[PDB]
Amino acid sequence: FNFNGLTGTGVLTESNKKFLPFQQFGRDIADTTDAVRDPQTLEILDITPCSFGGVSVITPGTNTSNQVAVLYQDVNCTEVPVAIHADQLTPTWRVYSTGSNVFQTRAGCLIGAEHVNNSYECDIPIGAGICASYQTSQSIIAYTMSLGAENSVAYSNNSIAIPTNFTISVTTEILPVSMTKTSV
Amino acid sequence: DCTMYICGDSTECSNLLLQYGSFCTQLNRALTGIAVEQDKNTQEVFAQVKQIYKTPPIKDFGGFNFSQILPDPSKPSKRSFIEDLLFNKVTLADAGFIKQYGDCLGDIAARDLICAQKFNGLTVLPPLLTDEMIAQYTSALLAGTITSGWTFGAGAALQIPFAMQMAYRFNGIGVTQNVLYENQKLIANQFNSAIGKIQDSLSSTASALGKLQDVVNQNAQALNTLVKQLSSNFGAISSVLNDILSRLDKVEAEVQIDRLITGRLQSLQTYVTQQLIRAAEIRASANLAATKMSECVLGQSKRVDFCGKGYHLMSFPQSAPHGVVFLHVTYVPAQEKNFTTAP
Amino acid sequence: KIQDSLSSTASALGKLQDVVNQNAQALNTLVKQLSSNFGAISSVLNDILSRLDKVEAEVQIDRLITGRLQSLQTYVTQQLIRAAEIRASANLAATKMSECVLGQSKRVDFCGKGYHLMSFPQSAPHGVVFLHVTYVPAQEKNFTTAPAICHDGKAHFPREGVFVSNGTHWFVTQRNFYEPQIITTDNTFVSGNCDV
Amino acid sequence: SRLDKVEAEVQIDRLITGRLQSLQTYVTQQLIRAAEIRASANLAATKMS
Amino acid sequence: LSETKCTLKSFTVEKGIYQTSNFRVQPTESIVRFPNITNLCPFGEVFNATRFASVYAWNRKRISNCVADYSVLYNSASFSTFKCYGVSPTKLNDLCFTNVYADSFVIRGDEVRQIAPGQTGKIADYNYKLPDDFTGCVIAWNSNNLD
Ligand SMILES: *[C@@H]1O[C@H](CO)[C@@H](O[C@@H]2O[C@H](CO)[C@@H](O)[C@H](O)[C@H]2NC(C)=O)[C@H](O)[C@H]1NC(C)=O
Ligand SMILES: *[C@@H]1O[C@H](CO)[C@@H](O[C@@H]2O[C@H](CO)[C@@H](O)[C@H](O)[C@H]2NC(C)=O)[C@H](O)[C@H]1NC(C)=O
Ligand SMILES: *[C@@H]1O[C@H](CO)[C@@H](O[C@@H]2O[C@H](CO)[C@@H](O)[C@H](O)[C@H]2NC(C)=O)[C@H](O)[C@H]1NC(C)=O
Ligand SMILES: *[C@@H]1O[C@H](CO)[C@@H](O[C@@H]2O[C@H](CO)[C@@H](O)[C@H](O)[C@H]2NC(C)=O)[C@H](O)[C@H]1NC(C)=O
Ligand SMILES: *[C@@H]1O[C@H](CO)[C@@H](O[C@@H]2O[C@H](CO)[C@@H](O)[C@H](O)[C@H]2NC(C)=O)[C@H](O)[C@H]1NC(C)=O
Ligand SMILES: *[C@@H]1O[C@H](CO)[C@@H](O[C@@H]2O[C@H](CO)[C@@H](O)[C@H](O)[C@H]2NC(C)=O)[C@H](O)[C@H]1NC(C)=O
Ligand SMILES: CCCCCCCC/C=C\CCCCCCCC(=O)O
Ligand SMILES: *[C@@H]1O[C@H](CO)[C@@H](O)[C@H](O)[C@H]1NC(C)=O
Ligand SMILES: *[C@@H]1O[C@H](CO)[C@@H](O)[C@H](O)[C@H]1NC(C)=O
Ligand SMILES: *[C@@H]1O[C@H](CO)[C@@H](O)[C@H](O)[C@H]1NC(C)=O
Ligand SMILES: *[C@@H]1O[C@H](CO)[C@@H](O)[C@H](O)[C@H]1NC(C)=O
Repeated sequence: FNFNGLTGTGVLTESNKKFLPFQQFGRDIADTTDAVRDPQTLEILDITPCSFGGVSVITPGTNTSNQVAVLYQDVNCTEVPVAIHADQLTPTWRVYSTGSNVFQTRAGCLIGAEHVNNSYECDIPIGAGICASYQTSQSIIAYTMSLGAENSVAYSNNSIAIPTNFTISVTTEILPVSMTKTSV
Repeated sequence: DCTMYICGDSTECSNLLLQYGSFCTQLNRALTGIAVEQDKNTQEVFAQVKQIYKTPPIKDFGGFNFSQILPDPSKPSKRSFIEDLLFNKVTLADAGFIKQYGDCLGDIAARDLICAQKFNGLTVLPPLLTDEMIAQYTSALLAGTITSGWTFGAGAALQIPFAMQMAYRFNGIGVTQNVLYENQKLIANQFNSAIGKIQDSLSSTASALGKLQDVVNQNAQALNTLVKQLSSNFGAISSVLNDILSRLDKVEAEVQIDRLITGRLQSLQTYVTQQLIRAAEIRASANLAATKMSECVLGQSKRVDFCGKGYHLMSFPQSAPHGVVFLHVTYVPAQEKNFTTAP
Repeated sequence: KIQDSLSSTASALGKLQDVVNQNAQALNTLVKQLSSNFGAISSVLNDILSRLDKVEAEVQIDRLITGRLQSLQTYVTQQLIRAAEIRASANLAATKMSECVLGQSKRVDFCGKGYHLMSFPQSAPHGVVFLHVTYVPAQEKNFTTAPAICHDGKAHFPREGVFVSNGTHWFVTQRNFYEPQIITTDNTFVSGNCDV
Repeated sequence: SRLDKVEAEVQIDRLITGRLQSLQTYVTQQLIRAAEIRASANLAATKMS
Repeated sequence: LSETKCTLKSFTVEKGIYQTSNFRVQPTESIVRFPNITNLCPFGEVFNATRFASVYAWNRKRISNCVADYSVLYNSASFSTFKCYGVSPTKLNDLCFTNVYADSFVIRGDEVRQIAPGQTGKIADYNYKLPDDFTGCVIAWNSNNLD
């Protein structure tokens, strides 16, 4: 855009701000212009950046596969095509913007991963309790991570459990002690 | 997002930053390290036991009342009464971690601080374990320590009546178990009143959870300072890239843009450095919480003043926002009487 | 089994390899950042000194000096933070050696999951490996139990162990291993009457 | 004394950037030393108890 | 996937989740919104005048509500000096100027260098001084056949 000489790039939306008659631009705490008054029609417009929203790509090893799942944090799924301006985008990024493997997590909308009802250990942590993995015809699945085996203790006020055997276990603990000494 | 923070949709700035691209790959590498480290901290503190023990159906602990500290099903979350007082005390910057574009759309963007952060590429990622999962872990630790004593930490959980476990622990501090069996009723009533006093003190004072609130405030302030430093000129004719690119040609423009690039890159470098130092202090605190979880929830500690002032009997973990609260039950000697002695 | 697991899996020593990789990558990033222009006409000092005279040259060279000095400053800062994390890990490995290799630790989970019996140090590249030998109870069995025992209107508590019954007869056993013994005035001590 | 305010601000901004970077380096190294002193004070506290 | 490879800077990616650098959107469009002005600026009255003022009592003229299409000067005017401060000459076609003032006068040719920020001399000292933080343009041309 170019508004009265102020050039830039962004998405233009209608604004609620009211400028005093001697004012033409409005600025943020970061001092960037976020509101403008249209010269031909004196209507306030808001200027919003176009890139927005965090994007993560979930991949198994490229050695294993070239499937990917894309996580759009801070967009619900209904608004994925609007938030990333899916129409400007290439056809591939469009199949990803809509597809059919659209799953709504609390971390954001996850597209390209199949949601399963099972629970496993975490393989690729996605967030908000969701993990992803490459599982079997192979595909990327997204699931709620398992905290562990559900268990119960047979407690009563006069029952005790005494071990009658034992194991001698030997476990390894690795600790770094030093790092490389460098000089410049 | 470096390009978005430093350049904010300007192709000319992006082409200029391609000179300083290694620094942004480095910054994002450091931030990703900090993030996976936060998740590992929560793992190391709460996921010690991988069996999820369920609370016993009938509560018969010998007059000890754990209703306040044990999960209640009526609430949708499996959280204790105390855990809820704790989650109500610490006020976070924003809840949900999903602020939609349609929500930041409009003049709400300028008004809201989180929208201003998101429009400049500063994102807050959600933690891997939700608060419900952390509450399930803490409930598993309570049900294991209540029903099995310390045995569930060493191997398979072996049930034992709670009064017998308290007699064990009384042995652990040098008091013969007959003392507890003869004062079972008093001890239980003293415990219960102590828990009630904990609950009352939490429900009254608002600044009890000072450390967790301080962590939250410091992170929010760091992000807000990072956003404010976009108004700095750094020696350029303006602090807005669009003004410079509107007024000057590309040869007269690149001197100013390179000044803005150096200054904004130094702002991000200072932010990441102070986050690495804060993450090292949080990691030291999470290693301490993992040691108090292993050594004083999953056992009885003989270390003096490690778990409470007095002779440590047992501890109970409660999950707090971004933290953990230990309820250390100790035995404090009282009503001293003078006597004459001999070797 | 330790030896077999080590000889099979290649990614067992993840932490030491991560330290090595981070140091190597820090040095390689430091080398790559010599290709940055930092706002100069070139990233090669010889090009600038070939094309420009010393007055037109010093503006560019001072730009390269500021940028390369900031690259070294960032490297040293991140090395100080990594050395503080390695020093915390080396202080932990010191305590673990004294507490576990040179003694038996009663701290729960400080040295392996279970009750600690012994530990054995092995030297690894840039690190240390502890082989912790612990005692893990197995094959538990249910019993009926009781806090004390009435004999003559007096309470008898076990000296060490628990009163257990196999259904009909009462014994006293140690807590971590089933070894029933006949209840005796040696196994027990008396304290007060029964009602309490 | 030598330069007018337009010719002066290029030099002063160079001095400002350098002296600000000197203070930033000082504060960073103080934060790292204070983290090492704080680890030593936490050890002395445990040793006292 | 390619965006990830680009951010990572390698052709191979390990298993995991990766943040991406937003290479997806390209603007591919342009908007121009200027005020609705029709009058040409008074280039005739300012640059093509019978009489200029003396430098000691120089003339100030307010310029408003006009389009600065200076290519109308290409046919008639030739300027020995045209130096702009705080703005690039190639950008003048694309801006709207808030408070345009035209200071005009006649001086010796040897003193045209003295009309600039931070100069000294008989003109810059006693007749007409420009501020140090001057934003605008200085235009000069020999008028020996007129003056
Ligand atoms: C995606 O959009 C739906 C539609 O609104 C959200 O659903 C609602 O959540 C609110 C509370 O957050 C409830 O009061 C509504 O009843 C819900 N509506 C429906 C249809 O479920 C949904 O929450 C959004 N996604 C996420 C992750 O929040
Ligand atoms: C206690 O457990 C050990 C193993 O931990 C048992 O030893 C094994 O016993 C089985 C059959 O009883 C043999 O087939 C194995 O070869 C034995 N292993 C070893 C290493 O000797 C032991 O018998 C158990 N004791 C009791 C009382 O049940
Ligand atoms: C544990 O303490 C709670 C109080 O914190 C007891 O709960 C009260 O019980 C009475 C009668 O049983 C009710 O009228 C109250 O409404 C309860 N208050 C709450 C907050 O629940 C509870 O009964 C105690 N545990 C046992 C086993 O008695
Ligand atoms: C133990 O004995 C000492 C000395 O006999 C007591 O200390 C004194 O008690 C008097 C009151 O009778 C106080 O005025 C003094 O200040 C106490 N200290 C000294 C050093 O004289 C002490 O109170 C006795 N403790 C108990 C529990 O009986
Ligand atoms: C100890 O006794 C309890 C209860 O008598 C046992 O728990 C039950 O055993 C049955 C099988 O006989 C299972 O189906 C249940 O799930 C167990 N738990 C409960 C709460 O009923 C327990 O197995 C016994 N342990 C040993 C080692 O004998
Ligand atoms: C509990 O243990 C006692 C003692 O070992 C058992 O008592 C005896 O039974 C054995 C046969 O199994 C006889 O040889 C002994 O003479 C008995 N002695 C006494 C004092 O009764 C008892 O049978 C065991 N009960 C159970 C249910 O295992
Ligand atoms: C005889 C030489 C004495 C010089 C002493 C050194 C001081 C230098 C400073 C000023 C002197 C230079 C002359 C100034 C000419 C400017 C006249 C003008 O602008 O229209
Ligand atoms: C990794 O790649 C090699 C060849 O480059 C292949 O033989 C191997 O199966 C791959 N492994 C995985 C886990 O993708
Ligand atoms: C999981 O269970 C829900 C019901 O709780 C059901 O609607 C859904 O189809 C199930 N998903 C799969 C993949 O079976
Ligand atoms: C030109 O601008 C005026 C406002 O000054 C407006 O009223 C008029 O409609 C515009 N004419 C157009 C857009 O054709
Ligand atoms: C400038 O003035 C002269 C003298 O009248 C005239 O001949 C010429 O056409 C004028 N040019 C312009 C562009 O006004």
